[PDB]
Amino acid sequence: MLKAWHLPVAPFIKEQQERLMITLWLSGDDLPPRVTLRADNEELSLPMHRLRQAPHPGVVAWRGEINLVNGQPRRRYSFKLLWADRQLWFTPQEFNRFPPARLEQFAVDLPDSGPQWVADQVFYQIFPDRFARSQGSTFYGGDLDGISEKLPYLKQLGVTALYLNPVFVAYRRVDPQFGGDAALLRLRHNTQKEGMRLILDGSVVRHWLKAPWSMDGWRLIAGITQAAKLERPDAFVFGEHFGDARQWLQADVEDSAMNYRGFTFPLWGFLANTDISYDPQKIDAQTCMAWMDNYRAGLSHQQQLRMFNQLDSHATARFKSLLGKDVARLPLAVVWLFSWPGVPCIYYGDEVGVDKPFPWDPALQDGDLLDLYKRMSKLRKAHQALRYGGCQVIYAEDNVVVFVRVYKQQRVLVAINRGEACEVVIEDSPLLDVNGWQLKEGAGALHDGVLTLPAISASVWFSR
Amino acid sequence: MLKAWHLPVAPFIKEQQERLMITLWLSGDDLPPRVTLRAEEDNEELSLPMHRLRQAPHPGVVAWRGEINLVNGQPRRRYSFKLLWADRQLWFTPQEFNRFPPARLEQFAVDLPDSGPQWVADQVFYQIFPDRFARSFYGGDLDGISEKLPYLKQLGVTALYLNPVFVRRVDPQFGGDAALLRLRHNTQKEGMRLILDGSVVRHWLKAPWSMDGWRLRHIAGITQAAKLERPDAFVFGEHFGDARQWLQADVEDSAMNYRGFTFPLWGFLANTDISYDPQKIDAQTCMAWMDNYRAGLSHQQQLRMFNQLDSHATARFKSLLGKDVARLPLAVVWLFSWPGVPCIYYGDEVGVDKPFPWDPALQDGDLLDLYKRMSKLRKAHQALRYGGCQVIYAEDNVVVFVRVYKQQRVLVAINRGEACEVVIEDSPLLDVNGWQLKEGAGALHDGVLTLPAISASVWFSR
Repeated sequence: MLKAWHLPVAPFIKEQQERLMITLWLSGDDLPPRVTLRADNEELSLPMHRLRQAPHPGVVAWRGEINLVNGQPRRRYSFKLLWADRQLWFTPQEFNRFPPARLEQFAVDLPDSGPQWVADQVFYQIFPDRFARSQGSTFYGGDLDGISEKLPYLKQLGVTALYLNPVFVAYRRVDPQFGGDAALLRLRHNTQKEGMRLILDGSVVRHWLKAPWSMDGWRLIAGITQAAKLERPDAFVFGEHFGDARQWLQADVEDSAMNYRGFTFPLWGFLANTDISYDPQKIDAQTCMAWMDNYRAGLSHQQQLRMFNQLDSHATARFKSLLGKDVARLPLAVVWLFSWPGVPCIYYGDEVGVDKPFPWDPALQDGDLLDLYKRMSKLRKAHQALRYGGCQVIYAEDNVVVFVRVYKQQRVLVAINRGEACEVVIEDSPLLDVNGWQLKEGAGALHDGVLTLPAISASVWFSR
Repeated sequence: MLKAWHLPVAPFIKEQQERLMITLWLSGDDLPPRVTLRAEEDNEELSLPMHRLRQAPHPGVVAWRGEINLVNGQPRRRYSFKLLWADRQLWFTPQEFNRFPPARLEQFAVDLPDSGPQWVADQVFYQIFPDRFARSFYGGDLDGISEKLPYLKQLGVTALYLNPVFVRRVDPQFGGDAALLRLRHNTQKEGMRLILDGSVVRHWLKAPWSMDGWRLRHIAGITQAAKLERPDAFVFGEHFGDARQWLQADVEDSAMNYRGFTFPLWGFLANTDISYDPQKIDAQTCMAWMDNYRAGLSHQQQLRMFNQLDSHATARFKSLLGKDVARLPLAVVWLFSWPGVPCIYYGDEVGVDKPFPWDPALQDGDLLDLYKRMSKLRKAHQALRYGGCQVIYAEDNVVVFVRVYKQQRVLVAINRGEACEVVIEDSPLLDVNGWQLKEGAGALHDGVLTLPAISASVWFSR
């Protein structure tokens, strides 16, 4: 049977001078004697050649290249496999018998003018009134100076970036109940001292990106983003879209979006049987991964890496409550939040099991859930594949999802099981052709092509 | 098994004051107790409750109705259907059922109000390369085109597309600007539209030129300027690839529908593509391809898509068919029946595969009659101009779809191979008084379609 592999990341792509080297892996019995790379402002049919060296047993590699001197920075491409009498397309969504949509090709941004720092962050979203008062009707009285005082707690959590929502009285002034502008200036100063980024909910845009405010970005069209980039070239401008944000992302009017359609609601469906309307969902692993892969396909690799992933937000119920009787699935969602492409965003209180003022008393905190959050941010800070890697789903059937993050030689294997304990046969795969695997999270077992997965579990292996 | 029908056209939609009434048809054994109309989308996704009607519109069909308030929101009304059971949900979309939510830009869509060029759907276009058409360099000129306007009227043409015309200045080898002005006056007297290939945008839509449109953010400014001078200007682009991003942002009115019509027919009928790479496309894949493209377009946009078998940038379709040239009348029936406006490339109607053959002894007379017959059928039946389109059957060699408009139905059957017979499922879209065959030699009889070899047949509901 014909198989193919390509991820818009090393080892499948490589820049060399002004040339983007692209590699396709194939396997099967009736291999195409020709493959063309379908890719300067016009659609081109670029020739590929077959390499002499098999990259993996039973795999032939084809290589082509795009000239980067001329063209828009977003490099779109797909693979046109050619036989004597027919053709087949390879895309981010497997094979296609008819041409893929232009906006559903593989894509890499070269050169990349997006905010390079976002992929390295772990964001924390704060509703200031309920987080921390600095040492009422519905004003609990927490403020920004409370946040400053809690910067050590968040540093220990793995947090590197704060997202404040709300901030302003809604030209633009910080709410006096949060400490006013003077408290915000202190919070900027203190997060800089801790190496933490700071993002505010919203030329007003340029003013708060100016010194001495020097905010790292805005949560909000293209004119706003362009003005934001003029004041601060690495400003992060992202949108809160509950629906399909792809049209905005595909026109580059925002750097990223809070990825409800591409991450949150698929997991609400697969893990909590519900959706944004609290209508019932009966979503198996096949459908969840088709959904998530279909959304991703419209995004360049760099865009995917900046997508804002969250289990819940100021606008939704807490995910822990949404799981209801199936609250044991919550750690599965935490592993997933930190291992899927994009930047994890923790809604304040999720890490201590809130389901309402933050419980600073350690006896009202779920310490095991808190430990898991610390472990995932550590694994993510230590392994480039969880921050910069491509993502390929290996297995999606009923209760079990298995995908691998791919970056240079590094592989991170993730196995998610929402149901009873089981064993799952994983076909031999050249993406999984490694020395061995080190189990670093979870209690699953990988041995002789077989995954042994405990009931209601998530497991992470790293290639050695 | 669950079945569903909806086309963004009457009898499924109907405007009433400032409300858009939407109807969904369902059929099957485990029907959803609830259905939600998921609408608006562009600003504020809304969940609108639908209720069930007491009258079955067709045997075995339950109807659900909801409504969108048209007072607020952008003119493009996007929606889809969220079928609800106690434990699960299912989406109904232009591409049938989906287990997860459809893309926002792949929902049903109607333009209300429709500010696009409403006259475009009523046209039959004729694209001329002026040097090879008619002398009054082979030496053809625009005054030659004027002299041949009776011939083009007899063909059924109602709109001319000149490519090229300019050197900007009208090329002097064609008669210069004066010959084009006479062609504008002569085509206006014949009621024919005139589109030129391209600030200069406004100059040619202004008097005394008063052209009907142009062939081309940068495009958005060009389109914005054309509409300011002439609100019914037709601004469309020549896209060989996927034009959806430009159309879904309204920077152009329409596109030369290579991705959505031409190349699917090249694959299915002529086994080739724009690169002349081999194509092995059966009816299932061709119809999935063509329907996948349309789903990214509103109904009004689809009716304006520029359909073509070939053009100045391509080989003639008659030659691309090669040994399979008997399929050419199939493509002509399809050109005039698929959603969009047909564009005839000069000489296709007389079998050009090079100066135009004006000697009736060098013309394919039978192919000419078919063009005449199809343009008369299109001009006489609104469903072929304003109707929705539902693929009924698409397997291997046979394509069968229906155009739907109010009570009118047009059934089209295409068979690229040997004579065969086909079973057509009962469909509430084909539940009609009876069928009148008006083109082709197919036969419909008690659920059986008998399709002659390499043929296309058109029936009309009576």
